[PDB]
Amino acid sequence: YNLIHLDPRTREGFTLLHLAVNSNTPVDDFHTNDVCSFPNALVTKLLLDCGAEVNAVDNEGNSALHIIVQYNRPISDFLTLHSIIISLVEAGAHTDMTNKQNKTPLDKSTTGVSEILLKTQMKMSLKCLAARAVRANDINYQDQIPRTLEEFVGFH
Amino acid sequence: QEMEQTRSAVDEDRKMYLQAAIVRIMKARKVLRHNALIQEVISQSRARFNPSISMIKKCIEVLIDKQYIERSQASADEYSYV
Amino acid sequence: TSLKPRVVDFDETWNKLLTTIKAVVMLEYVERATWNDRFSDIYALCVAYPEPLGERLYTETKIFLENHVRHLHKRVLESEEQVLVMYHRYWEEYSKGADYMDCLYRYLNTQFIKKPLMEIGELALDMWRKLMVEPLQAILIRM
Amino acid sequence: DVFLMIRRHKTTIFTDAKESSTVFELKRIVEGILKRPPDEQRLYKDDQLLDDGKTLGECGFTSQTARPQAPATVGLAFRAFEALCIEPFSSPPELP
Amino acid sequence: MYVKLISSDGHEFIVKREHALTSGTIKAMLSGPGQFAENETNEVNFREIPSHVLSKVCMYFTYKVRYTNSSTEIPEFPIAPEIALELLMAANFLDC
Amino acid sequence: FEVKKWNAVALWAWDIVVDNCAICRNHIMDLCIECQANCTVAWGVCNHAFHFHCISRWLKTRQVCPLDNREWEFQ
Amino acid sequence: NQDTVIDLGISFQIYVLQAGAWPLTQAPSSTFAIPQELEKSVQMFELFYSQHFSGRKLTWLHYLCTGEVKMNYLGKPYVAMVTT
Ligand SMILES: [Zn+2]
Ligand SMILES: [Zn+2]
Ligand SMILES: [Zn+2]
Repeated sequence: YNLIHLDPRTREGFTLLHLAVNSNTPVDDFHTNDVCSFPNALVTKLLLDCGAEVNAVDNEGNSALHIIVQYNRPISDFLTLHSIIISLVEAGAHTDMTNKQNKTPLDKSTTGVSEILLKTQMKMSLKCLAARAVRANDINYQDQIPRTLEEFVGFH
Repeated sequence: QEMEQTRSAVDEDRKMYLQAAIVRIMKARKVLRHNALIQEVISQSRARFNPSISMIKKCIEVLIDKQYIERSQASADEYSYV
Repeated sequence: TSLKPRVVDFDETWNKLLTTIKAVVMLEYVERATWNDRFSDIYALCVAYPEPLGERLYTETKIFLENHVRHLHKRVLESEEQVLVMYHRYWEEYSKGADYMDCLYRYLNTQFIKKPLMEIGELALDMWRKLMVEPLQAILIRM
Repeated sequence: DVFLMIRRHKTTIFTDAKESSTVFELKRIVEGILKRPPDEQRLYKDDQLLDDGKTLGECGFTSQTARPQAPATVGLAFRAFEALCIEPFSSPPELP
Repeated sequence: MYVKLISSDGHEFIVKREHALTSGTIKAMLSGPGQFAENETNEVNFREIPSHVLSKVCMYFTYKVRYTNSSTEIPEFPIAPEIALELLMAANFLDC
Repeated sequence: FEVKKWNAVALWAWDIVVDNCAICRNHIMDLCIECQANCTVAWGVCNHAFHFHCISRWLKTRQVCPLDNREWEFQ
Repeated sequence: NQDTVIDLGISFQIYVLQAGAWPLTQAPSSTFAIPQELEKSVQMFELFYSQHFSGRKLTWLHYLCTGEVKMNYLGKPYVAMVTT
């Protein structure tokens, strides 16, 4: 908790939970290559219930969910892929965020299984659909919406 | 009938485990003779079934068709992979 | 009007809200139209330009709750013979009032408090704990 | 299932119904939720009346047409029948 | 079992109580002195949102109640370009 | 007719459309027979998902799907 | 805990079993239809399993599940129970 409340970001913007759900996380070639495997379903849950910001944003724009749904070993590593997506979504992840390329986690899902799991866990809301329609239609929302909702349209 | 079905399912799982054991041993050795490979396969599978030599030789013959293990050009006794 | 962020006068809207939340936390009668109107009042206070009057609304609600609990405490101390019955009656009233206040202040709890602070239901229960039962703890325990 | 937006001037009603059902059930639903006798409800779907016993699937709207997203409008009237004066919705503010 | 949702422009949208409890603000409006209206109607007075956006959120209540399991696929919800940014504030207020 | 009280049994499984790698007859969660002692999964256009090592060896043998007579294509 | 009051009309007890662990299978090609009086229960449990234990599919075994029956025509002589 003490570390995760310092907001530790790497040079690419990965918070301490982006790395825990990332396949491309450097594990040392020495004896840590065996025990320490990333993405980890237990490290992600430990960070989540130790107070990690699940809606943290990479410098590229990807959230913590845009990275796990890009995992390239879905069927081989279903138990890790399933339990992480379960943990993030019920830990507060917003399964509609758009990165700086304006892509939802379903759009940034290079896997059918990740799409199926996310769509199973995707809870629909009219705020999300209305924000998607506002962003997609290029409606000028500045100074016409609540300030707290300006961010909400911002990550859609 | 269900007893016979179970006693045939154990034979199918026995064949699959024998093939897996042959492939694992031939990837841990990369070359072995028939007389040594049969004994190694028998010794590896003892906590499970005791395998009849006909079953091991049938599995090692059908793995040739799948190219997991191949006979060396020197003699059919020698074995290799491809 | 509509849900566009307005520039609301905090004094008049907060006075109307004070009337309705006093009549709510005292379990008096408020018109259903008035209650649904003060949801709009809460929304307008938590959204208005140029500065969102969310923290001011939270502070004013906390001050009103403190004053109300202090008034209840003083009346209960005045009724020394039936301190116990008065505490029960005013606790039932204040519990239902805190529940209805957490209902009415749902926008603060969901958009400002949770995004630190404590929700209005939790705030009301905490004010009751720190201003109604903890001061006259000894009298209640002994009786 | 078929979802309907039964309109009567200002009073708009959102009702779920089954394709294998009659407009008898629709009239009973609207009189139960409108507190009216179950005979003055005269539907005016696209300005043409429909029989009181025929199924609403055959009335012109199917399950693939009156989806939940855009329910089919069913105008309504009551005996004093009254003229169809279905008020339109509020005008949206110009363009995005 | 049938709540009424009066809009700012007079329109009264009647939708099921189970349908209109998917929004947090209506659930809070019907929890408290707002429940003391009775008359089986349990009306709520939305003095803010116009008629078209209230109709769209009622259609969304129906759409979410229908497609909540998502067994195979949920079809797209047709937000009009003009109704967005006015349904966004409405869906924020209602916490849909 | 009606049932007053009921008792049922259900066999839950993962929602993946593919169940087993029909080369080594192994489940896809664990590793292939070549790969058990020392893996990714290769899909196909015909909804045929098998082990990467098994698919590589099979295509090294022939360009035919193990179940039907179709040309193997990657994803 | 659901919004509407759910009238199952049943005391639903189920054994949710791993597919690979148990030696059971849907070997028969029977297309047995779920009875309508408990189809509500099976649909409610499908919804519950999708809600909580998501990502899993249920293959119901209709030839290992038993339940009591109501005899409204045979003469109501107490009760009896058989398999589905
Ligand atoms: Zn492998
Ligand atoms: Zn394989
Ligand atoms: Zn194929």
